[PDB]
Amino acid sequence: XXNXXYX
Amino acid sequence: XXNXXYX
Amino acid sequence: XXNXXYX
Amino acid sequence: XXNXXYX
Ligand SMILES: *[C@@H]1O[C@H](CO)[C@@H](O)[C@H](O)[C@H]1O[C@@H]1O[C@@H](C)[C@H](O)[C@@H](O)[C@H]1O
Ligand SMILES: *[C@@H]1O[C@H](CO)[C@@H](O)[C@H](O)[C@H]1O[C@@H]1O[C@@H](C)[C@H](O)[C@@H](O)[C@H]1O
Ligand SMILES: *[C@@H]1O[C@H](CO)[C@@H](O)[C@H](O)[C@H]1O[C@@H]1O[C@@H](C)[C@H](O)[C@@H](O)[C@H]1O
Ligand SMILES: *[C@@H]1O[C@H](CO)[C@@H](O)[C@H](O)[C@H]1O[C@@H]1O[C@@H](C)[C@H](O)[C@@H](O)[C@H]1O
Ligand SMILES: *[C@H]1C[C@](C)(N)[C@@H](O)[C@H](C)O1
Ligand SMILES: *[C@H]1C[C@](C)(N)[C@@H](O)[C@H](C)O1
Ligand SMILES: *[C@H]1C[C@](C)(N)[C@@H](O)[C@H](C)O1
Ligand SMILES: *[C@H]1C[C@](C)(N)[C@@H](O)[C@H](C)O1
Ligand SMILES: [Cl-]
Ligand SMILES: [Cl-]
Ligand SMILES: [Cl-]
Ligand SMILES: [Cl-]
Repeated sequence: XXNXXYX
Repeated sequence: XXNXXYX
Repeated sequence: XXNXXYX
Repeated sequence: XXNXXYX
């Protein structure tokens, strides 16, 4: 919720 | 991106 | 109780 | 989300 990714 | 929060 | 998650 | 509180 505010960071990015992608996982 | 797939976890939650809130920050 | 006021934060989020998910655990 | 699974803990309690109260905050
Ligand atoms: C996750 O939180 C953001 C930021 O507030 C919100 O815009 C999204 O709609 C929210 O996603 C929902 O809630 C999560 C907990 C559910 O897993 C997701 O499927 C979506 O309903
Ligand atoms: C972030 O990534 C998700 C895919 O997991 C995608 O659904 C969103 O549209 C994407 O957010 C955009 O790109 C990020 C980099 C920007 O900060 C956000 O404002 C939105 O434009
Ligand atoms: C969690 O909170 C976000 C941001 O406020 C909201 O967009 C989501 O819908 C909310 O998730 C719901 O409520 C929580 C309590 C549940 O664990 C989740 O699965 C979803 O129903
Ligand atoms: C909080 O959790 C305890 C232990 O399970 C339960 O006995 C209480 O009913 C529960 O409180 C409710 O749910 C929480 C989320 C609300 O903040 C509280 O006001 C009460 O409705
Ligand atoms: C973001 C980019 C990635 C790491 N290559 C991909 O595997 C993931 C699903 O999305
Ligand atoms: C999620 C709930 C929170 C941690 N209490 C709030 O400060 C944040 C902006 O959103
Ligand atoms: C919230 C999202 C998560 C961390 N990917 C999931 O494992 C948990 C049960 O809910
Ligand atoms: C839960 C109980 C508490 C710590 N006394 C209160 O201050 C909070 C608002 O709710
Ligand atoms: Cl994120
Ligand atoms: Cl996330
Ligand atoms: Cl919480
Ligand atoms: Cl909780």
